Amino acid sequence: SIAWYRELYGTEPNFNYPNGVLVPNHPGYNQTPGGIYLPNVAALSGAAITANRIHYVYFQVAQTFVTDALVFRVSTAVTGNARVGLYTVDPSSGFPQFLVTQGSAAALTGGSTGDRVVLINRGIVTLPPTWYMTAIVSDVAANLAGINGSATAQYYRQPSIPSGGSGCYTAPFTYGVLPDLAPTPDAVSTTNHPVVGLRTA
Amino acid sequence: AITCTACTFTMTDAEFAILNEGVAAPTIDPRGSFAGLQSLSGAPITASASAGTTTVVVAASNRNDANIRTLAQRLRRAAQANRITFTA
Amino acid sequence: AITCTACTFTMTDAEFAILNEGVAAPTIDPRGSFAGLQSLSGAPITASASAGTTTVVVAASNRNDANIRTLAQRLRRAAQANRITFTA
Repeated sequence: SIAWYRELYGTEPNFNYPNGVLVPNHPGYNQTPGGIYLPNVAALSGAAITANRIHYVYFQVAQTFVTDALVFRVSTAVTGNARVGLYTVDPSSGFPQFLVTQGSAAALTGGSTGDRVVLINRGIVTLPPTWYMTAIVSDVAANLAGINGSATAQYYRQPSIPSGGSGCYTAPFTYGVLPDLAPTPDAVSTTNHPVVGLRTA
Repeated sequence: AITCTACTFTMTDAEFAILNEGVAAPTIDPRGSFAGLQSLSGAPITASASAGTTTVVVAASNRNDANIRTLAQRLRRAAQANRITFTA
Repeated sequence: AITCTACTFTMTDAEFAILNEGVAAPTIDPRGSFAGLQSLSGAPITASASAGTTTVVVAASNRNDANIRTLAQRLRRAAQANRITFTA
């Protein structure tokens, strides 16, 4: 019985022919400043990433999201520097194409265990609902939160079915400022799935 | 004997979907922009996709003057109508 | 982003000589069938010959629709005039 809908809302519900066509993929984003929204990850534990390689992780912004920083977790202190950024995604291939934004300065991967917050060079960015890809690069084998798992293996093209799950995309890129055109990923990490969260503005 | 060994065009999957009436790469829509060519042996046009890029070629035994000319003309008209840059 | 990545034609040395006013492959004759095309970044037509086979291609940045169409039309007309089979 749909009688409760009119009592709660005052209007009749709108059933469209494909059931679920209007349903967003996310319940909603709380735009209270200081909060962090994470991507779809299987396990938020520490693993050491390969240096001088860009790690690409999918992030589904299912509704308009106003962000002001990129937050990533360091599990164990490794002396080094890291750069983070956000890229668009080509729907035809799932590859990152254009750099939405990146941190104004490199973040330290050592000193303490916790969260590193990097202010984006555009200040405040309003992302319309689409798939984006967070890219993280480091000059050292930084130990970051997020490992491989079976819950995210559906988003990445696998060369073979893995037993312990798959991680993120990896591309060869000397550490530095992230380029406007994302280098094409050439391998799927079998153990690393770094998480870069968006801080609400 | 004069032989055409290659008549190949490269597109993005989005542009191909626009001109193939939304259908994927390996299928040629009869009401699309790649249908209506002179078939000599089989399907005159074959398309494939890789890494978001669509390759459209004329089949091995269908590469006569008419098919090449008509494919070029259709690509011209399609790019001009849809404001798609023809980089070549 | 529509681009032509390969527009190649294969002939014999004798047939190229017939269509190039009796000149060998390295040089396109200005009075031949491969001269008079639209030049966008240099010589639109380049010919090479390793064996008796000769390969005639459109240049890298000259592969627009018009060059392909006109090359196909000229090859057809020269093949019909000279009774050279266009086996493609």
